[PDB]
Amino acid sequence: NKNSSYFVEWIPNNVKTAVCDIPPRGLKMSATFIGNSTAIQELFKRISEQFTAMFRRKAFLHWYTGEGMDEMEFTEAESNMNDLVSEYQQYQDATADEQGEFEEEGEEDEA
Amino acid sequence: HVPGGGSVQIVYKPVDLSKVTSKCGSLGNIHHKPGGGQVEVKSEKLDFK
Repeated sequence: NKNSSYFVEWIPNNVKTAVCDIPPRGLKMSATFIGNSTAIQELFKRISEQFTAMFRRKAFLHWYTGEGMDEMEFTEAESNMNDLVSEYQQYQDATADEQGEFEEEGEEDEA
Repeated sequence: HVPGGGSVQIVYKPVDLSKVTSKCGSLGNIHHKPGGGQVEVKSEKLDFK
């Protein structure tokens, strides 16, 4: 309730609990956190901007192609990457509120 | 006789960097690739027909 700005609005009741009888040695209680957030889009942006900085100029590539890769293999891994970082931004600022629908236009005559 | 030697030539030659040619991978580019698809295609408006 405190973090309504940081929970996705079309996903109700976001948390999976579990409550084990046995805490770790020495701790009277503990908990493991696990979060899946749109925020991780900053790991993927960071990798892919740093990747493009080596890649677009072809830095160190002879070490990989010299083992037997090709540029294509890089291209298939980049195509996945640009899709996966887009699949984050697709859900960023996505809503529970409904979007409209449209007709076609293109016709005119003298009167 | 006329003494004082004949003539001797110097060893000196002009210099150039020969318009030399190498490889460059970086020179073959000026533009970046367009982005991936940021748009949902799975969503449905749940109308009871």
